[PDB]
Amino acid sequence: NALLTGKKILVVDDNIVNRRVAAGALKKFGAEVVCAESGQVALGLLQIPHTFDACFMDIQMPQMDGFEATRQIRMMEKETKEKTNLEWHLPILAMTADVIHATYEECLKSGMDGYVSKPFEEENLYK
Amino acid sequence: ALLTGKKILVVDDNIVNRRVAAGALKKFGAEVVCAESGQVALGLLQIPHTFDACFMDIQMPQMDGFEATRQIRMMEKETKEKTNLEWHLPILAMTADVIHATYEECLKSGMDGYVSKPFEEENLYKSVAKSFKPNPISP
Ligand SMILES: [Mg+2]
Ligand SMILES: [Mg+2]
Repeated sequence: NALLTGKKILVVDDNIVNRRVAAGALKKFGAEVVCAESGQVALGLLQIPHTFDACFMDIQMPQMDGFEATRQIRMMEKETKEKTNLEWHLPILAMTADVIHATYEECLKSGMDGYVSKPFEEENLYK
Repeated sequence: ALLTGKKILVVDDNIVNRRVAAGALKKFGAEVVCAESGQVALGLLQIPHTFDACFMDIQMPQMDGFEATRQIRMMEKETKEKTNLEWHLPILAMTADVIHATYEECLKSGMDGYVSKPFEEENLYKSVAKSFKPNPISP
C-alpha cells in the first residue's frame, strides 16, 4: 500500500497543535482524518460498528491516558467478538514522540550533555 | 583502543544495566567505576575527581538522574566561583529503560505499535518572514 486513499483515521491528542500536525501528515497521503481531543471523545466515536480504519493515540492526556483508552477499545472489541463472532481489531499506534522529546528535554534542563541511544529507541513499530 | 586511558562512571540502580554498560565500555579499553545510586555517584564525583565521563540512569529511587546531575553541576559552578577552575563532566543519559517501559506499556495495553519518528509534511518547518513596513535587507 502506497496511499491512504479511502481510509479514515482517528487522531487522539489533547494538544491541538499535535492534532494539526498529525492530520496534515495523514492527509498528505490521502487519508480522511477525524480528530478527538480526549480518550473519552475517542471512545464515543469508536462505538462498534464504526467506520475507522486506524487510530493514532497520544499517551499523556489528562483524565484518561492513551493506555486506558486503548484498553477500553480492546474490551469493546472483545465483547463484540464474544456476542457476535465478528472480530474487530482497530489498528492503534501510539504517538510516542511527545514522551521521548519530554524525556530528552528534562535531561537537557537538568544539565546533561546528551544521551546514549540503542538501535531500538527511535524506531517506529508497525506490528 | 578507542577509550584507552578514559575512566567512566556508570550510575544505574539495576545491576544488570551496570554489567552491560561496564562490559561494553571495557571492550573499548575504558576503566569503569559503577555506582548503584545518585548519592554514591556524588561521593565519587567530589572535585577534584579523575572521571572523563558519566553515564546516568534517569529513573532511580531516592535520587533520580536529573537530581544527581543538577547537584554535579552545582558542585562544578561552586568550583568555578571559588577557584576559577573549569570542571564540566560529560554526562550522558541512559534512556533505554524509560523508552523501553513506554513501548512495553503501549503493547501491553493492546496497541499495535508506536510512531516516535513521524513523517513530516514538506511545510512543517517552512515559513516566510514578512515586514509590516518596507525594509531593505542584506546579509
Ligand atoms: Mg498529550
Ligand atoms: Mg533505574
